[PDB]
Amino acid sequence: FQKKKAEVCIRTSQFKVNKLLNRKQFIVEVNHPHWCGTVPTQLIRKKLATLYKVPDASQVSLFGFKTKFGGGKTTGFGLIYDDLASLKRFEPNYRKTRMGFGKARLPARKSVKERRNRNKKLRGKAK
Amino acid sequence: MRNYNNFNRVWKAPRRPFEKERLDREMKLCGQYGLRCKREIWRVNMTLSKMRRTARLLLTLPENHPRRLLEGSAIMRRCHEYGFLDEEKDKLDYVLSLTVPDILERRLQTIVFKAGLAKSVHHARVLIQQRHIAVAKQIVTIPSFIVRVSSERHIAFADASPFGNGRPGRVKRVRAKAAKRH
Amino acid sequence: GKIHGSLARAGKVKNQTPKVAKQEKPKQPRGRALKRLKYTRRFLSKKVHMNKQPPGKAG
Amino acid sequence: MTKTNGQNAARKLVRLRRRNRWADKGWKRAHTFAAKKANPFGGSSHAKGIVLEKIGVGAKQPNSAIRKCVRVQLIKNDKKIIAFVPNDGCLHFIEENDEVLVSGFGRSGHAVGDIPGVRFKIVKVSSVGLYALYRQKKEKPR
RNA sequence: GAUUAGGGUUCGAUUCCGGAGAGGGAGCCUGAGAAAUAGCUACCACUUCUACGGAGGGCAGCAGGCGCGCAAAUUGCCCAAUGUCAAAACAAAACGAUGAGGCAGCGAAAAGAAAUAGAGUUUUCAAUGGGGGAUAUUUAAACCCAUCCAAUAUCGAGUAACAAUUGGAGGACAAGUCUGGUGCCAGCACCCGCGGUAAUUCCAGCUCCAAAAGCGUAUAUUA
Ligand SMILES: NC[C@@H]1O[C@H](O[C@H]2[C@@H](O)[C@H](O[C@@H]3[C@@H](O)[C@H](N)C[C@H](N)[C@H]3O[C@H]3O[C@H](CO)[C@@H](O)[C@H](O)[C@H]3N)O[C@@H]2CO)[C@H](N)[C@@H](O)[C@@H]1O
Ligand SMILES: [Mg+2]
Ligand SMILES: [Mg+2]
Ligand SMILES: [Mg+2]
Ligand SMILES: [Mg+2]
Ligand SMILES: [Mg+2]
Ligand SMILES: [Mg+2]
Repeated sequence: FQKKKAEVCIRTSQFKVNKLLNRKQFIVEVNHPHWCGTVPTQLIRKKLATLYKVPDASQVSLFGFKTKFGGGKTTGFGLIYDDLASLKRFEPNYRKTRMGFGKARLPARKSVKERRNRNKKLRGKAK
Repeated sequence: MRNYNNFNRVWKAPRRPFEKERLDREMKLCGQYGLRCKREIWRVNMTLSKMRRTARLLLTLPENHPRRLLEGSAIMRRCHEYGFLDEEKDKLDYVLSLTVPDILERRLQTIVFKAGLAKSVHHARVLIQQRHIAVAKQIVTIPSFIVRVSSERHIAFADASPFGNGRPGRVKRVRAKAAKRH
Repeated sequence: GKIHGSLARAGKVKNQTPKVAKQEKPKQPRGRALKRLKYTRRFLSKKVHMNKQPPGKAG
Repeated sequence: MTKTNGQNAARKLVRLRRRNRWADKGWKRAHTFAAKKANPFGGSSHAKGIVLEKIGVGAKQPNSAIRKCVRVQLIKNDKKIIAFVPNDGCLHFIEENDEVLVSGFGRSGHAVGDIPGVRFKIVKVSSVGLYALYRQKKEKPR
């Protein structure tokens, strides 16, 4: 054993440019020996930003990772769009909400179900 | 309810549960290979029984038949791959001569005893299950892991284990905390 | 009479059993280590009587 | 002197076998409906009943004891049966007007050896298990 | 599907396909398609609100409730995925509906993998889970698992008390001519048989055997 600062190196396996939806899609595997815990998605986002030279580091989209048994590495899917305005357009709301910017959650669906059943009786401008 | 994930049984209990000849052989096999229960022997029975049954069907089939050239070269391939048969044994009549200790020698509990990484076969089963042995820089925590022939070269201590190049384990580390408060 | 048992005699012997308690006896190993303890005594430490009893009133 | 060949003699062989399977007491019990309509359990297992009274059934020769057993009346069909209470004691755990869970014992309703005319068995009294009360795992409610 | 050398013997309410039904029984309208039932009309059997004039009901949808029984869970979160509908891509003041369907809670139905210790000279040395927790990761959100006890800097086994059980020890059938008690009693025993004052069989203590996170029992059913 020899103590050194825990280094993250990052690798992209099967890369694809998607001219539809305006993005570059791929799976990204992170090797993190001597790391403590799991690498955060935010820290993978900036290091994948430098490797592809994207102008804004927040236009990278990184969702579900699966850490390998035994440790040492993770592997998840990656998305980098041509524009950040294209990111807010084509990403789902749940991946936007995990990036901060996104629509706040609707009222609980059990409430909107009951109100809509109450309005089935009415006719005028009351509903 | 609409779930189509499959599952079957891997072992079978013997007919005649009290045979004094059988009960003596299986206590030797639990001692010479460090086994938890008789059920780990009984799946090695069913693993080898299924090989002994398919290879006995293929000998009913003639040579230069399609189901014997294909799928008879598959069962000789997995014996050579997992160390069940050495490379001279290529005639398919040697699968009918395989024994239960021929399969039990290929478990990761046995090779870690035979390669020399542990003093006893009960030392090997502890060190597998306590995350010390990596087969191909892959920490394997399963004692019934059947080691291939090509995997024998690369069994070593894990790179994250305290016995390898990892951080020191619990009894040193909780002692290193007690010497720190003083 | 003809019958010597009654419903009133239910549980006669179990009530008058003298009620001995079990002793301390530290635990045996469990699981794979108990098979190690079985194997070492019946094979490594040499008809074979698995429970030979000390001599009693039969001789 | 026994059976028939003939390449076109299959209807004779099919009729011959379907009548001689009725002589099989396992085939006939599995294919007639006097089997379940007279079974005190409704073609099922473990029927509940209410304890009516306690009986001492004397053992058959060459044995000599009296077997402690209750007469219960089942709930699903109101059939009175006599059922054995297994262990040393254990009528001390049964009082009258108790609900008891009664299985058969042994031999598919054929009166296990010593006890004459008793072919059922108490498993559970007052919804607590009767062998758990004997070994004192737990005790009776109320 | 289960079992099966071969010939067979059984099970198939149940996920896919088809048929039928929506409390029983009719009869219809509308529509391309219904003899539709979270459509209508009527009667029969039950049934809820009423200010007595009247008005309604249909869980063999999903949760639940009472009964019935030997016998079967949450009045849970969500449309993120799979799809369906449709005037409908996503986004922009600006999120279509979905008890289909997922997800989680209960869940020893049944299946995989697997701890309850190792190593050495009375006496020490190492281990790493169960479990606590995170810069976090998963996830729609949590959970789980996976990864981790510094990366400058993360808690922890000793009676490892963090404690294995369930059935047996005459025979079949593996394992006591051990000790105490009772005395054809109490009970055991699938079958053969045990028990009548020296019980290889009961009630117990010890010690063994078998399977083991399992193991008895009962009823069906195949060999
Ligand atoms: N006379 C009553 C008899 O009891 C039987 O009832 C059951 C048990 O007595 C019997 O249990 C036996 C056990 O006695 C015997 N000592 C060992 C055997 N493995 C067990 O078998 C049971 O347990 C295993 C688990 O390994 C299960 O996999 C297996 O399916 C099951 N039959 O298996 C039956 C399943 O519960 C028969 N059902 C019945 O037909 C028969 O007449
Ligand atoms: Mg580790
Ligand atoms: Mg259908
Ligand atoms: Mg009617
Ligand atoms: Mg329902
Ligand atoms: Mg005695
Ligand atoms: Mg005894």
